[PDB]
Amino acid sequence: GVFNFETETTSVIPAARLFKAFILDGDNLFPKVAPQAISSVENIEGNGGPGTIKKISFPEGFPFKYVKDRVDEVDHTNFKYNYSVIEGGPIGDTLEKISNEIKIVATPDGGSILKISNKYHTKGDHEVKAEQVKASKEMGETLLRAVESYLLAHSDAYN
Ligand code: NA
Repeated sequence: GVFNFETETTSVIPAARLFKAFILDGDNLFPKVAPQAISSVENIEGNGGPGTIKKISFPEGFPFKYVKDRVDEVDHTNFKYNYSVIEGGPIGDTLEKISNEIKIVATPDGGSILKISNKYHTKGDHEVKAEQVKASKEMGETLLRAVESYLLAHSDAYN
């Protein structure tokens, strides 16, 4: 079955720039700006669009060793990005995939709002509980703030 979770968060970075950096250039940025969160990102196959598979490895001591994420859809006009966690980490005999949707919208003050949906597709009769969702939110927030700090400090990056 499916467990649906949603959250929103804010950024001080304008939407288009944040989408170009945080969403479209994570493979480069996350290990650079948040090395204590992400040890590496490997592109396994594909050229960036639907179907691209990346292997995201976590540092030693983290709960999970890695996940593989698959890009589902990329909307450059509306700053929407869909991807799924398809292997590793929590994926296995209790959990088939986690499908995610991110949308970034501009705010009049020159920042943005990120709207995030996470849909857990379980196998069998298993509950997706609060702690698991909190950890994913914490990871996302950490990555966002690290990219935000980098973009504030490197004004010529991603214009
Ligand atoms: Na704002």
